[PDB]
Amino acid sequence: RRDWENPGVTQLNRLAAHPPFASWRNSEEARTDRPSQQLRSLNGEWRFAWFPAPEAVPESWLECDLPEADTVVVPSNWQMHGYDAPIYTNVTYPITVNPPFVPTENPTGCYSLTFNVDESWLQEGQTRIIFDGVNSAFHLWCNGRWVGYGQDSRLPSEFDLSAFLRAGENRLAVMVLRWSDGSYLEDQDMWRMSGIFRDVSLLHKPTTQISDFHVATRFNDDFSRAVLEAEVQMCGELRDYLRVTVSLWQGETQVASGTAPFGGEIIDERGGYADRVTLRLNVENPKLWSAEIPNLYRAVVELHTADGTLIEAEACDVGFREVRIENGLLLLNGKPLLIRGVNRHEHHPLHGQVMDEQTMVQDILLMKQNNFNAVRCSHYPNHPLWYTLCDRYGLYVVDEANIETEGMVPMNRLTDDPRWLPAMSERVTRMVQRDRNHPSVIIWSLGNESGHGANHDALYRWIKSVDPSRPVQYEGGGADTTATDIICPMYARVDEDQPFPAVPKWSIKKWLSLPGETRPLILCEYAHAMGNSLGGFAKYWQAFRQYPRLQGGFVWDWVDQSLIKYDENGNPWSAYGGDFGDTPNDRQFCMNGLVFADRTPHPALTEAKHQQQFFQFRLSGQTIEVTSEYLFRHSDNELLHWMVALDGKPLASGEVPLDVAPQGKQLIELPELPQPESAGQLWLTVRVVQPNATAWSEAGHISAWQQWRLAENLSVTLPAASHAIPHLTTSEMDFCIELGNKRWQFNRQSGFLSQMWIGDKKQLLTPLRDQFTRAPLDNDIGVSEATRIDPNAWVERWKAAGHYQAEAALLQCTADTLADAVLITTAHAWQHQGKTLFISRKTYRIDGSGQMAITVDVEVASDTPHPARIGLNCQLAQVAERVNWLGLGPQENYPDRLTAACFDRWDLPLSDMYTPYVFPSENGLRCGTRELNYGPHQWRGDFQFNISRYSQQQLMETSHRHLLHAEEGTWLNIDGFHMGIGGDDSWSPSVSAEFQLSAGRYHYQLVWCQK
Amino acid sequence: RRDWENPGVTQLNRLAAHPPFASWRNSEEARTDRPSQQLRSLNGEWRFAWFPAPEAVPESWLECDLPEADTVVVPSNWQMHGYDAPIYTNVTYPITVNPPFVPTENPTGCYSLTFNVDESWLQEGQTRIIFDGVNSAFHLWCNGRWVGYGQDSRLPSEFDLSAFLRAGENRLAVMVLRWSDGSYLEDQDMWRMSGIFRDVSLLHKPTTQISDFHVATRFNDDFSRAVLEAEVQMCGELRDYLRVTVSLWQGETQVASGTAPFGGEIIDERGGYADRVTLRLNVENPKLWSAEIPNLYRAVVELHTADGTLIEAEACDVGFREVRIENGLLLLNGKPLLIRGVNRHEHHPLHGQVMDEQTMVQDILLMKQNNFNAVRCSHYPNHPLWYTLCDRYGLYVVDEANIETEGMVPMNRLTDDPRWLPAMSERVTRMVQRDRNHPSVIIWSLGNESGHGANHDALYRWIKSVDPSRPVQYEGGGADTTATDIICPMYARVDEDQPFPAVPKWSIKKWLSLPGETRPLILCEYAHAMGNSLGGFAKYWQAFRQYPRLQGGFVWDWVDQSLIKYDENGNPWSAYGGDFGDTPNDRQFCMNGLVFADRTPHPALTEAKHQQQFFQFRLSGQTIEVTSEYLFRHSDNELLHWMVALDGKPLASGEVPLDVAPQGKQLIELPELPQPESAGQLWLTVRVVQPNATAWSEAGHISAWQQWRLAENLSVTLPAASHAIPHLTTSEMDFCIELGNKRWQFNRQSGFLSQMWIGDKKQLLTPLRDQFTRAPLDNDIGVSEATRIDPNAWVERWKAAGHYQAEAALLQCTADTLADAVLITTAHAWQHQGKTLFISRKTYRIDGSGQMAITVDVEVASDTPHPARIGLNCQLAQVAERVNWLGLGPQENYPDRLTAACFDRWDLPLSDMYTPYVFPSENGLRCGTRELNYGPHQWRGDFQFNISRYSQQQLMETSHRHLLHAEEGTWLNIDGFHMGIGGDDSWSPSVSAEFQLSAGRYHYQLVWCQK
Ligand SMILES: [Mg+2]
Ligand SMILES: [Mg+2]
Ligand SMILES: [Mg+2]
Ligand SMILES: [Mg+2]
Ligand code: NA
Ligand code: NA
Ligand code: NA
Ligand code: NA
Ligand code: NA
Ligand code: NA
Ligand code: NA
Ligand code: NA
Repeated sequence: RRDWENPGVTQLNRLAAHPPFASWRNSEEARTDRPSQQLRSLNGEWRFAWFPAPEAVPESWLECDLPEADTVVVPSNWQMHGYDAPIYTNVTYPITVNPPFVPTENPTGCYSLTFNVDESWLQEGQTRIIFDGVNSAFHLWCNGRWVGYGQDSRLPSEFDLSAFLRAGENRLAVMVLRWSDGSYLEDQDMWRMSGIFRDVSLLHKPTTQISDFHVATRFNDDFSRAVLEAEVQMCGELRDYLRVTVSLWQGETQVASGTAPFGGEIIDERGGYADRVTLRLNVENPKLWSAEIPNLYRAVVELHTADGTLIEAEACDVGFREVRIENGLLLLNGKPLLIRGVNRHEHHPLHGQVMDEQTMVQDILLMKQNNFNAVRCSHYPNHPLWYTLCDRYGLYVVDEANIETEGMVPMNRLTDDPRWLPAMSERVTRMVQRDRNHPSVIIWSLGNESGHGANHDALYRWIKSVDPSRPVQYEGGGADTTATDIICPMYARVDEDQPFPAVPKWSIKKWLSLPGETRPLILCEYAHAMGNSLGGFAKYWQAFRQYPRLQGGFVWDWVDQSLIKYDENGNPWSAYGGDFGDTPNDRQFCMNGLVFADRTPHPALTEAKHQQQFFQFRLSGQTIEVTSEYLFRHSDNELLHWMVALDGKPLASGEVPLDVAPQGKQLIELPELPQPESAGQLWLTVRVVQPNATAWSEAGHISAWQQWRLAENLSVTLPAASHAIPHLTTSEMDFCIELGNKRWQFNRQSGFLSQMWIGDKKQLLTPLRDQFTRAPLDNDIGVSEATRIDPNAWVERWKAAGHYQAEAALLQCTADTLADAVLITTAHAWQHQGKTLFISRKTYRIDGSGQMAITVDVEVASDTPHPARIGLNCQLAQVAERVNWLGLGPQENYPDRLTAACFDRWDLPLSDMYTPYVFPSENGLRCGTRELNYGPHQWRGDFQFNISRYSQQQLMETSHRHLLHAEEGTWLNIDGFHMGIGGDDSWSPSVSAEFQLSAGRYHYQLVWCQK
Repeated sequence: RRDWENPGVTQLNRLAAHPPFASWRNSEEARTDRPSQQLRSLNGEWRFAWFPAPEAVPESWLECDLPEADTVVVPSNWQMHGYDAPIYTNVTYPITVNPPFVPTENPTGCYSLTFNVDESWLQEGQTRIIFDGVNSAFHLWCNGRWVGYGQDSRLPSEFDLSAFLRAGENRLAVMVLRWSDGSYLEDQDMWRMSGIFRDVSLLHKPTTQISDFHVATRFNDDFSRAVLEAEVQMCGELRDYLRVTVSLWQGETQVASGTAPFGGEIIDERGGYADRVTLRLNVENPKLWSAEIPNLYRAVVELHTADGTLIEAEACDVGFREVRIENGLLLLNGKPLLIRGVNRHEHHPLHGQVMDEQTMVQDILLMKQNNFNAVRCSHYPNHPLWYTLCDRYGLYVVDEANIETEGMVPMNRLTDDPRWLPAMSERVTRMVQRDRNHPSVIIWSLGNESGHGANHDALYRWIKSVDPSRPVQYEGGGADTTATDIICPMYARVDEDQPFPAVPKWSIKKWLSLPGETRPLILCEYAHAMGNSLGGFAKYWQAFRQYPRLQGGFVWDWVDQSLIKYDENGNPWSAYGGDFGDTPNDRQFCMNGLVFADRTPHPALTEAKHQQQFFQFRLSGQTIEVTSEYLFRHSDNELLHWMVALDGKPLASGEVPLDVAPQGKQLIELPELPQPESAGQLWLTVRVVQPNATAWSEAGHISAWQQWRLAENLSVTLPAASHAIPHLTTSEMDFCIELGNKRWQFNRQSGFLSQMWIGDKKQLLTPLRDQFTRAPLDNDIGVSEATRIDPNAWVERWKAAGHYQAEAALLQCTADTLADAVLITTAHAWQHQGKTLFISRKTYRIDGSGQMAITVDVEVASDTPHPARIGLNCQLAQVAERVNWLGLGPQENYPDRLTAACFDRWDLPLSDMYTPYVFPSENGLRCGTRELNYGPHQWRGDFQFNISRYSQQQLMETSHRHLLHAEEGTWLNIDGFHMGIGGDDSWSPSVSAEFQLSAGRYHYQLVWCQK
């Protein structure tokens, strides 16, 4: 038969899809959502055996346990047990593209389970087994008898076992095929794994039972009244005495209830559905559901007899909310949304694709804490609990069909093919059928990167037709096809067009206004967060706020898909593509998240938090204007704290409770701000604090902040008559400067400050030298590969230009004595294959105070690519415990990614100054720094810096953070200017022009001194 | 695996659908559409054995012939060979409704063929088998090896036998299931048969080949320039040297040609289709296709190498025409269509569902000859040649998916069920893929009577997406759902609404203007031509012509679905529902056509012919205004013949050439018309004659006619005075009147004219009495049945009122004497259970001239159902050869069905005065009769009459025409008034009110005399 190589066969004997069931035989348990005795989990310990192909499976296995099998926990991915390697491939299918066939060599997992079944279950009713997720296809046998077959790794597959079970001990046999015709529709950019990775359970239902139920909530013009309409379908024998009661609960209070016998209205010439009924309940002043306030009711549906005897009850949470597109805007409860979203794959660094509640809750909490209000299920239906959580914690969800065929050529090879219409349609219809009652689901998605074919148009219409309550979106074929209600591109930039043929990515601002275009625009994917990224994130938010039809996006993406590996010592490390022997592979491309696989944040997450704030502020005078971006709630859990500080020193602060209506404003007058005695810049900072803990945050959570510079007083104060004069000692090879117990030495042939002593202690491990490059970020690299260079990537342009191989040539090195000081002058040219790339001119002034003033004037040839940076660097001899600076922080920040950072006095352990991206690179920079303190040293000026135990050299040479090792001393990189990091996408140059070091001539100055 | 009881499996190993291929290896042949050596017929003699269930078939059969098998012709329907009975059921499924299962006793036809295959076929390329039509499902084996499976009885199932054949003799084995899950989608109203009922063929294709091609023709604003676009797809090895050449020919002249290598434009991010290519050819001044003038070009598609070697050629007929709906109208080449359509099932009285080219041609010619320009493929895709003929002869076609699930409850039960989307999808997509290059197809239909389900919306969209060139219609769920571009009701009436719940049938005039409605309206079915029907046909035509958005309709239907049976003496007779022992069944409902199963016309065909005329005329004075309803051609094969006749006495005629541009007028002045010889009504008749023969008509064909009354000179002439005086003889029992050779005998107890003599010859077999009833037509009976009376049917109403059992009561009978005559006066009451239904009052005046003048005044109780007729009747003793009359004719005509008839003197064999409707009823009436002659008799007046060898009693007691027996003498029915026959539908009263005998009081006068 070979069912797994035939798209016309997606399953056999599989029962129809439906909303979550539990078959309660008690209404109150249904109501309270408590555990049902009729729903049993079969998770736990199973028997497993791996085969290289299904043909290698012994027939004996059907009847009894193979001795060689092992005992593993289910759910699980077999790759996570070490049976075979998971594979990380992004676009390229992991198998030869020759649809619908698969390799003969097809890893087959043989699972089995011995278990008991009570006769009461068998004596009456129906017993079905449910597989929440099986990757990628499987055959099912029960007690040596074949039951059925199923495809679609992301939706449950259920089979009736009533006639196969016996009272007592029973044996289940499951054969899971790693590859199948289903794989052709599962080309998502993630680890390719396999097995029974989601829940397995048994459900007992009565013969006469509820087989499906739909809940709808329609509203009046101002949402002050609603009608809850509940359509109920049954299976089993119909009887006049049967009844259906649907009741609606607001907590313990019974809001409404209606009852009726089966038998719907006349549908057509042949009549109506005798086996369905629709109950309609009026609700006055419903408490509306939103991500701001996730008000929910409980709908209980009871199938019972006229005498009042319950047969069974099913139920669901209900959120009263209306989703609609009108006049080009996506409205929720009549208000236009602003999606602060994120795409989130189901990934566990240890369990692979197996999802648990803990994990899910932790994700949600972090999301909420970080001002995210929506998530897109990239790119398949999620584990069922996920929707229950979003419902309850409150997140807007885009539910997406498990359809991705990006590896086809062209992209819509399958989707435009009618022979693939059925398989595809099952991926769409079964999703809708299972998830349609969830209020957190506000938009349906037809899948991802599958081109645009006629199958998508058909499915788009099917959906609109069965569930008019939610818009339908799809990005394939150019982001604005006839199969999408929303213009939902991936990586379209804010102002910059990327006119690819056939599927150009217009600037989002321009897209909205193309001739005849009227739909809302919400990026299904944007701001690719791979490595040190999210450069230019603010640019998106400023546009979203400015343009009404620009309604947000889903950042790509939530968490890094790194897996855990263990070294010889049994120490764990983060592995990516290729690390399991998987090949071909896509290396680090599986790590694009805002958090690390273990949920620790990347620094970009804080930039996201800030841009996504729900309160905007404006300062005028002593007047702060706060404006609420909430659409439904009042700021009833917020207070504004403010503080004024002069150069980090706090002068005043206070607090005012916030009282702002959704969309409203509040003016706050600050109190008389006494002057201040000392030159310096006064800075005002405000933060919004939630005095109370919520279901997703603790008392004291800071939900937003802002800063402004206030008065500044320039120091006009002339220093003081230096106690002594520095002495210059000139030799053939060095200019030596002595002052107190301090010495500086300048090598006359190199032209660099080669050594500095404090007492008889050398302070440097390497001379202080100009530096123009950085260990390349993911964004600098893009797709470039040693074996296949992308000459357009930044990294490649810099290498070729000789930037990383350039050699300093001394053009001049003089020393002069001034009245109270010693002055050294240097000039150096950096050349490559006869071309002058850069010229650096410096002055060093050492005065009687022992401060060393460095002035740097740099020239950059116009025709060379813009450099990654323009600074100096050195390896200090010293290693100190803390880093203290007065600048932007506390976390890592870059030119195009520094809005969330605040100007203050920060102090941290040196380790917090290094960001452990899995794929090492330039990291840990802090910009806008006026003062830096490390050990006895102090540097002052206006610069950006990074300090760590790793040289740029080591970083650029190391592929996994676990292989890095602390060098001797501390590497200090101090930049007059640094290039932005970009992140619009990570496969093409994405650093905005205003962030490129293209001025041609650069000036910076710094004072090094001892503290 | 029981594939036939799973809608999830509709085929196994079947090849993709595609336009007709022939794989010519010679271009000139492809060009002239000559036979191809690569396309061979397997039709002819096969081996066949019948089994009661698939489980009864022996395995031996796979390997060798069953000795018991018979040798039969293929294609055929096995029921047609007497192996089992064909079943005639209309809506109710012939099997228990329990999807997707079917009965265990499932008639199985085991067919086989041993045939030869030449090595040349096998040395290279691909050899596939093609089954054009297998009802309902089948498994296929070749040389004992299983090949695949197929469903959908109306489309070709193709399999690659390449790996299964050997040079020389080969053996196929086909197991055909009568019932399958596919049967659930095949509930059309027609006989339920089975077998390999369409051609079987074998096609050889090279390995590198043309796998599909779509032809599109697009035009400039005025249709003076077109672009022919041909998208070509290949399978097999791509090489740079491959090319596609597409050439377009008009007859023997090459219009254009173009070549390119494969490689289509970039479609998306992954690129384009390397295996496709689109050639675009400019056509200046194309000759446009239409049903008025079916100009065709030939497109030839060559696959070959750049060095010029041909690999293979395919081709098709191309008709340049655009179909579009705009501003509410369906336009063809920019002009609004007026559809003169008919529904046509594939039926042969002998061959059952096997269609041959002779039969098809015959159908087409008759249709064309009767002013039809369009056909609907009710309700499934037709035999391929049908389209080719429609292309070439010129008829607009509606191609419809083989989806009808009427017997479900409610009707959309399967169509709204996503589990059935797949099965449905293949029925729609495979049709389009096969029929999309035929110009004759102007509209696609999603099927028939399957309610309205979400599957419909999806498919509707799919088609819109894949072939934008033609509108999509579908009547289900109410005729105006979102799954149709055209309001296409079935049996909606002209002025009368039928406001059924959920799916009302509004008057079509009212339908167009419902709030918000703007679509065009074309009835998918109207004017149910069952038996003596088509009453009110002209009312649709008047509406069609007056209202622009009323674009016509498809009459139901073309031919009766009667089957031939043989009597004990081998004499053939027309059978219908229940005649094969089939039960349950729908009796005569399978006979609704304009023509008998043998193609002989029923009388209503002429009605349709006249109403559907392409020329409209008006008369003013001596001036005839001819208007053309052609949209495209000038009247270039037309001349007008006119004639003026006085009381059928010709006075003058002439002929004028017609020269009318489409939609234009022509004014023709008739010549001075001399004054006429005497009293009477002059009548003008004009006729459009085509002097030259056409592909579909003979020289001399009359395509249109019309009449007008001209001057009438009333007779003021007082006749010469009887040179005699009738003698009366009063007896207790009788009043006798004598005059020469004649004698009249009037029964004094009955009050009726009981006998008449001429010489010694008695004139009557039964007395002359009033008649108020008719042998009920199909429309009078509707769905009423003995076992399930339908009290609203006119027949029931009459029966229930006692109309058929009413007995005459003599109220009065007197003989009076005048100077010149004898006057007999009578009066009778017809009653039923004390109710006086009708009162008849008359006078008979016999005078010196031998004429018997009869005067009748009838009263009808206001509260009794309106009687079928009001007249007299008698069985004449004579049986004469001819029937001559001055009235409407010559064909049978009724009040609501007489517009096509013409007033003139007619003379037919008495046998032509009987209409052999298979289900016997009142028939043969001729209206507006002023004089009737038969045998020695003459009757004059103004009436309607019928004359035959069958009494009404007999017609009304006989079920099949073949059982009628001529009675002694000749039955005469002379009516003053007669009820219309109706026909809007045949299951509810459909006689319009102006055609009901509701006046309460009626008067009529007849003169009887000797010819
Ligand atoms: Mg399959
Ligand atoms: Mg992808
Ligand atoms: Mg099937
Ligand atoms: Mg029907
Ligand atoms: Na916006
Ligand atoms: Na990725
Ligand atoms: Na507050
Ligand atoms: Na690195
Ligand atoms: Na019209
Ligand atoms: Na019928
Ligand atoms: Na003419
Ligand atoms: Na009859």
